[PDB]
Amino acid sequence: FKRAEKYVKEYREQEREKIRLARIAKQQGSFHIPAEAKLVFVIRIKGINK
Amino acid sequence: MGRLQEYQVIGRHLPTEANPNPALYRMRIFAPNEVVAKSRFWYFLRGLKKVKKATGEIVSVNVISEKHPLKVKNFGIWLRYDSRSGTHNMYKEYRETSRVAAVEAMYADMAARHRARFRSIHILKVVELEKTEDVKRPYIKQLVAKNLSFPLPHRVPKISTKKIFSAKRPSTFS
Amino acid sequence: RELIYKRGYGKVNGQRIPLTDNAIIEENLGKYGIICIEDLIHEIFTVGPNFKQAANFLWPFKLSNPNGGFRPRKFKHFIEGGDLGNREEHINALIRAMN
Amino acid sequence: RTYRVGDIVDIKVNGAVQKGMPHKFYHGKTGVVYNVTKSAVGVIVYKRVKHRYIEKRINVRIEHVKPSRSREDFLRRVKENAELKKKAKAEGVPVQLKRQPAMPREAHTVSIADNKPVTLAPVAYE
Amino acid sequence: MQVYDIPPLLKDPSQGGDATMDFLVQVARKRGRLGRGGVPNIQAAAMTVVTDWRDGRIQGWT
Amino acid sequence: VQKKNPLRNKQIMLRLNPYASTFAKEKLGEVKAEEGKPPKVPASFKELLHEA
RNA sequence: AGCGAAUGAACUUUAAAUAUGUAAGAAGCCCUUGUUACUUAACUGAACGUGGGCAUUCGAAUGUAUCGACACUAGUGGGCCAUUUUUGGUAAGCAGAACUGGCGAUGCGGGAUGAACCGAA
RNA sequence: GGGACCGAGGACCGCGCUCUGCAAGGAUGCUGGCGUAAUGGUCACCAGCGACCCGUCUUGAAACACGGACCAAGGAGUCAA
Repeated sequence: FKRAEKYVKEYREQEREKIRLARIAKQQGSFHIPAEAKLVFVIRIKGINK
Repeated sequence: MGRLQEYQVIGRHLPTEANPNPALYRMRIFAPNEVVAKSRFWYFLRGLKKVKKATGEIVSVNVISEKHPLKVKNFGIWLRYDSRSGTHNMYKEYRETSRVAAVEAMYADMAARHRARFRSIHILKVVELEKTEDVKRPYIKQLVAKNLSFPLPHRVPKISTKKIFSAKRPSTFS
Repeated sequence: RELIYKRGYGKVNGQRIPLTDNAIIEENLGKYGIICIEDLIHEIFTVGPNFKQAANFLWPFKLSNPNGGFRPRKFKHFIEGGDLGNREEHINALIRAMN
Repeated sequence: RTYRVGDIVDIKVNGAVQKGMPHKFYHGKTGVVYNVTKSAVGVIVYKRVKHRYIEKRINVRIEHVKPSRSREDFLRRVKENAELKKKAKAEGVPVQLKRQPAMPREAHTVSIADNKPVTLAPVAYE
Repeated sequence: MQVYDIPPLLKDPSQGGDATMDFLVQVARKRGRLGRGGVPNIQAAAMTVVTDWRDGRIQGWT
Repeated sequence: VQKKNPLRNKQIMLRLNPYASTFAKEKLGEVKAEEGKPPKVPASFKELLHEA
């Protein structure tokens, strides 16, 4: 119960932190570059012929 | 090419020890989505400079919405397209409402008259013609005529396709 | 979340066991610190050190065909109106249809 | 150059000497020396047929063979890890002794001052 | 919880008997000390915490 | 005996995740943004957005 | 790409695309010392080992529905077509080489039809 | 909110929760007609769609070629060293 409590709080804080950093860069004159993604979901959609 | 949007793409070569704080190039790209706009950026930067996706990074991608999407404008598009003979120049005018709509109108027009593809068309300049005298083509000129008004002869009525049989013959006047 | 909760199966002694209990997560990944579904979801999303053990524990996901189809022709790249290749966040629209 | 039976050699096939040159398949190869003669060296190479590898033995002269350094990276790592492990145990903190693949780049900000971006057309006109 | 995260410890039978087995696992998670099969280095995570306590990385008083 | 989906069955979701009740009651999927006066777009940003 | 670096495909700081050879630790080591008819001016080197440790990430990733050795037994040992790379020639055909894919032992959906097409076993 | 297909197992045990029991380790409750060709099955025919005539031989494969009027009975890797 307490593990799931801190996971929900962390996800909300991580989402808001990306928004706040992008905002504070735009008003300081700079550009905030978000981190490249660490997770990829790969789906195989084509047959194995040829 | 679909419901295009204008994108402001800014990218740069990866910072190194020899050259920190790199060049920071910027382009305006009409793309269907975010992912296409990055790809057209690196394709166009590869032809110009020696900057590719492997040694470069995207700094910002922003959507350039129209200032006034409710005001009718005359647009001028200068473009190059590739045919079997080679590369040619055109300048075409489009009476539209938004800069993206003029680009959609251009892509359908080049596909219709000249069978040009998206991979062969290079858009160089999309310019709003501020004054009426800047319009050069006669098909836009008759649209900007003073006291323009015309009827609509031979208007086929909108009859539902499931109405196979009709009792009285339709009229093409109103 | 939808992939783990709906199509989440575990490798237990070479067998495909559905993740219907928090216990069978604890028997298999409890030494790594993972004791329930939320820790498994946290580990995949926020890529932790035990990602290799948690991802290999999951059986490969048997997705259905997407609701609404792929596209008019799906063997071109995504940047020319196809389906093959990399898409940033449009894979989430694909995953929603295949779930 | 002195060669021993068992080391790893690279075949280059120089065009100056037409004697003892192997086939173009054996050009740019790498194998293990099994026999050393006065002017030629027998090298055991691997060739793939469908799924397996059939070992083939070719006689290559001195003028086309040279030592490699593929192993040299492995021995450079085996001392660098050894000194690092002894130096870590000396003061008592762990150190990542492995090599890890390159990771995705983290987030950062880029200032626009002094580096105002330049707009570029699809083709260059000047 | 504010320093090395540590999602909360499963208490198990008794108190502290098995909780600090789980603490060494969770510290090795946040530090990144695992095994070939991924088994966390509980002992190196423990000596990390003791060293961090000696350096003053964790507050505490009597 | 049969796999019951926690997205559709509320009892299975509470079995796997006891915080799903507190998530719904506290409305943690409907959290409003923090208060604050939003400062305007700088003029240098708009000029670069419409440079060409 | 540059020659506001030098020099001039045969120029280079750098470096594509495309496939390709070899190596990545427990069989490697490191520290102490036993043998040898090999070797060295020599308790010097080369091979095999004894004693301690690196056994918890043990020295990239990903996977692994196991892998190796010996003995024994049956059917096999023909090619056709296509992509790409390459060699030679003709008015045009065409002929040779390497990899890979399809068919031979394969049903199903599509291309009106069907050895060589697309989708998919 | 509106539909479609399915009800697999057979005392209790488990994981849980909206609590005088629950939707939580697979369908029960109430009701109607009939209780016989009614459901079900087997042939014959029509209808919609599908569908080369078998074997042998050659070959990368087809094509050609050969055998085939029909039925009953007999008919071909056995024994010994």
